Amino acid sequence: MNYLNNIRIENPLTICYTNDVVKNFTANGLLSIGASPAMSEAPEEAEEFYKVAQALLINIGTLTAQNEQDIIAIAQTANEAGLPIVFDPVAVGASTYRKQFCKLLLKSAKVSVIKGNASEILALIDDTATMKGTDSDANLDAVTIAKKAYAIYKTAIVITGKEDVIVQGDKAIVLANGSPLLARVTGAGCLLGGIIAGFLFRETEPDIEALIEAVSVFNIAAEVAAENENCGGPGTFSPLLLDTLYHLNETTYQQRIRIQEV
Amino acid sequence: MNYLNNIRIENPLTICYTNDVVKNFTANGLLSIGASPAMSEAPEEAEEFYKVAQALLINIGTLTAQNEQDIIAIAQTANEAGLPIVFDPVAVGASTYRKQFCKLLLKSAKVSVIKGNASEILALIDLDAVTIAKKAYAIYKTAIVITGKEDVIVQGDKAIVLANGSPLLARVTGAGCLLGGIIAGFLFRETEPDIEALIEAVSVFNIAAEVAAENENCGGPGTFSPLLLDTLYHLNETTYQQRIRIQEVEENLY
Amino acid sequence: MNYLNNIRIENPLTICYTNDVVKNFTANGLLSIGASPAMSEAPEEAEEFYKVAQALLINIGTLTAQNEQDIIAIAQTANEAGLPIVFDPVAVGASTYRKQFCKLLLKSAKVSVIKGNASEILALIDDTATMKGTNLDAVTIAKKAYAIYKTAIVITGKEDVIVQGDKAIVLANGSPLLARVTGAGCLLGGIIAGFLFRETEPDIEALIEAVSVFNIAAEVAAENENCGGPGTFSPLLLDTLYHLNETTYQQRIRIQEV
Repeated sequence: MNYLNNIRIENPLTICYTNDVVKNFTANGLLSIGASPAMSEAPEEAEEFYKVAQALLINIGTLTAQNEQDIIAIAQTANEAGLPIVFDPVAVGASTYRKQFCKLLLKSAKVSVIKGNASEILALIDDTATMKGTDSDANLDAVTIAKKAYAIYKTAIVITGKEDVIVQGDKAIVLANGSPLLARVTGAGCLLGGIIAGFLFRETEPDIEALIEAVSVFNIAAEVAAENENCGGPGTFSPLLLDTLYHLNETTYQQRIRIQEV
Repeated sequence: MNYLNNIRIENPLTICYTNDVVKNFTANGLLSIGASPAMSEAPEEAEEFYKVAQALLINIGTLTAQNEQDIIAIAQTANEAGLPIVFDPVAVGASTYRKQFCKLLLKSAKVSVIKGNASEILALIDLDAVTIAKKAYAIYKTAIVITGKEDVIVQGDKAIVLANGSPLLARVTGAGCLLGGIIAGFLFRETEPDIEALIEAVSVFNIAAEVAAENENCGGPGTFSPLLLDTLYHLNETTYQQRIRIQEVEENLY
Repeated sequence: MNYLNNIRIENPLTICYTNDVVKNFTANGLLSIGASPAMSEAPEEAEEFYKVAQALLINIGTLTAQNEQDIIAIAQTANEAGLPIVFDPVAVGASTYRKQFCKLLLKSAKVSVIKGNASEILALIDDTATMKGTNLDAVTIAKKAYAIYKTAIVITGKEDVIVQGDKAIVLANGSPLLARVTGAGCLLGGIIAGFLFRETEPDIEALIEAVSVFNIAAEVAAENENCGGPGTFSPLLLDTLYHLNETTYQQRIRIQEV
């Protein structure tokens, strides 16, 4: 756990422009691993915040007309500042509104990681694709979709699912950690977007190892939290997830990581 | 527990336009009973979302000028789509601002359930929850749920009084704003819902609250909230049937 | 615990205009001590809400162009209604945008408590450009701020500082786990509001009791045998606030004058 040690020591300022359902959970997840979250949404303070920040998360869960301009503006401010952007195109497949916005954003700014479930990333690369908010199952290959998305955007792609897929540069990786209770907790993937941002340390082209570690730290903590004897369900799980992220050590991480290339 | 089994299996898409204090808790309550919550607030996507959704919740807890037009617009889009609306007129009696807005909304769109406490519903129409709920039903021709010590439901020609739940619910900020969401989860795209679905929504919620508050690890309103979510997640037919408490009136008028 | 008993009995309507990360936790914190929170943000209902309310919290954690005017308007409405205001200038030192806004607000309205950490309050007074002839500890900063604003100052930190009228106090309760929970200080702003009972110039004893209740509850929660970290801490903090009694309070309070 190279990068996590550095997060706990350096306390990286991690800006989050995220959706209204998950702000509190995202901030508590970041605080638990030692990062310094800031949910700054005013374009007027983006320049000064971004100079000293290590990453920015943009998550469009609750996109409205009031957000659209601000989001484009702060993405551009981030590019000018060399601040890496993690982008979560939540439920992009569910509306033509979200598809058009995501297209505009990816034409207006370079992002450093694109993270979503299989249907979300599919809808990005194929605008006839369709979803609810959740992901169509049996999607074709998360691996094939991630590789196609990488070729199009030349940006690291993370596809979450039963198993998680990461594509960066010439490598593709499949990870197989976590718990089913994660899917019954509303912040989870939106929180993962924030955690990934916490691992970037101002690298606009992040090392795949940093992404692998972000996802594995999150999923291993979930795994362990769900095994706790006081985990009685999705309610009690969530405080335990945060405890487990706080205490996670090298030994547990190395014992539990499940990873495979190509 | 006819309806709850179906929610767990079908995973109904349940749109929530609700207040900024309760969004997270409402989404988690829904997820715990197997629904699929989506807090979509842009009128620009309402048409597409609503076509495939099973209900919409409108809760005005944190109503501001920025919400007013959007809410009226999406309620109209829900009506055009045949998507049932649950309406929570939060604190409508506390300001003329809310009274005027609720009036405009109910003049602009047909809703499928109106839910509040007694003084909220009273303030809508202008202690005795049953009478108030009947009066409100006559005016709006829409199912009324009034929450209180005992809960009242009026739909079509029936009125019912329910007596489940816990005092700790009143010391948790999401509770009733969550109940609005849960009820939306039980609608399955019926614009005129069966009273049995509303009875089940309310009883599931209150029975889970009862059982959560009896848990040995419940030490107060803090620990009660996670346990409430656990208990909604696990709630079974046996516990439901053992604990439900009802009282009742048939054949009312027009 | 004079004031806390009265909160549990009287159930004071406490209006919170606070940031989007902490609304729910602030409402639950207020509910747990017996207060009645209302997160009303429309200027259009402020006059009616404020007539019957006991305090207003204003916390600028997620300040945007859409908040600025509304916040100035409601502060003015609060002044006209005699409703006391607790003001949390979150991260004011981090941008010119926040510095200018906090200035505008404090030129536009009289607040009843100003709460922040040392570097927030220091940035407030450094930007007033009044401190001719001015390392600095919290006590000195709080006194400098009091002289400028003539308004109770609470500075949170390792030890907490309160300055009201001619007294300064240093408190030493709490837990490090508080710093690892995102609502905490923003919640303390709301708890302090809950203790004001419509006093625009609150007695320092009320402010002492607000802060000590909060920090003593945090202390006890963190000792609980089911507290395994910042996650489980938060629900136990709410439980502890709900059950906190006179005996625990008197046993644990740690307080020193100037």
